[PDB]
Amino acid sequence: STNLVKNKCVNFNFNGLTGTGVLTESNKKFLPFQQFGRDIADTTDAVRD
Amino acid sequence: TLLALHRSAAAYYVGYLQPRTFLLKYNENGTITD
Repeated sequence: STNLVKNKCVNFNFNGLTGTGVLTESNKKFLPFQQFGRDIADTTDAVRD
Repeated sequence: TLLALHRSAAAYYVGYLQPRTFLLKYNENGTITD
């Protein structure tokens, strides 16, 4: 692993989930049973590290 | 079902589940409301 950086366009391997983008702080509410998120049509919209 | 029947008569409901399709609604907090 490495260290994570926010609000800069990076590439990320979150537990085998490979994607690209800008990470920032989310006002959404994950319940503890949740593992990750998606919003519409299998695009991971939020992730808890 | 297992009871802690004290040495001295309890109510519950059981239904059987069936395969079919559903439409579920989520609110803001990621939970089910309808």
